[PDB]
Formats: sequence, structure tokens, C-alpha cells
Amino acid sequence: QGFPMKQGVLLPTRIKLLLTKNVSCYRPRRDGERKRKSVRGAIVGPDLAVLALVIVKK
RNA sequence: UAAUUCUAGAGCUAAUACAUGCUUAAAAUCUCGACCCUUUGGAAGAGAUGUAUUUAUUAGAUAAAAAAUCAAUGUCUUCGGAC
Repeated sequence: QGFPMKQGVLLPTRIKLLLTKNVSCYRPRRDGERKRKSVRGAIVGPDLAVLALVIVKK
């Protein structure tokens, strides 16, 4: 669908959260505002469409 | 990702952003008290004191005169201690 992954939620799905200032996946327009957005969980599965890979040793 | 002032991973470098942290007069006054050897003693040395926070306890005088008194003392000693 488009949604990104967030480390800390122990589900293989997506859910609605109330994001805050210094946390990733959100960027506030005014000061002191918080929005409810929807983010995808931290467990991989057949639904994904990309994946991040860092070569820690070749 | 069909999509909205949606955003993920990897790589750089700044501040009146964020996090730390030194400098300086002399004086006085307190407490502790090495010693001292003595009467009625005096003393080295030590530490404490900005402002702000919280609690407790004191100063923050005043309507009109003079003695007797208990001692202590500033002082001329008048070694009385009156002042």
C-alpha cells in the first residue's frame, strides 16, 4: 500500500498510532501538534514490497 | 503507493540550536581549636560566609520626671569600680 515499517510494534500488520515530535515516520507542520497516522508493523511477511539490506560482512 | 503539504534505508558538515565547564581586589566576622602555663589567660592553624529555592526563630523602638539597689565593666583610676 505504501506504508513504512516501525521498529517496536510486534505485529505483522498495520495499525494507527498518535505520532509525536522526535519520532520517525512523521514530520510536524506547526509546533506542538500531533497527528494520528497509520504505520506498518515490525515483522516481515508476504505482504511487503521492498526491504532494506546492509552488508555487515561480505 | 491509484493516490494528499505521505515519506523509508545508506552517506556527509555548522550555531545565539543541544550538552558541559575555568577565571578575580582587599577587608572584616564567626565558629572549631595545636600548643602555652597560667592567671581573671592567650593562641597557631583550620573552615564558613554571592544570589535563588523551603522551614523555624529574633530586630523591625517611641506619650513625662528622680532614687535605693545586684554586680560587671568604657574610662581620670579616685583599683572605690561611682561613672
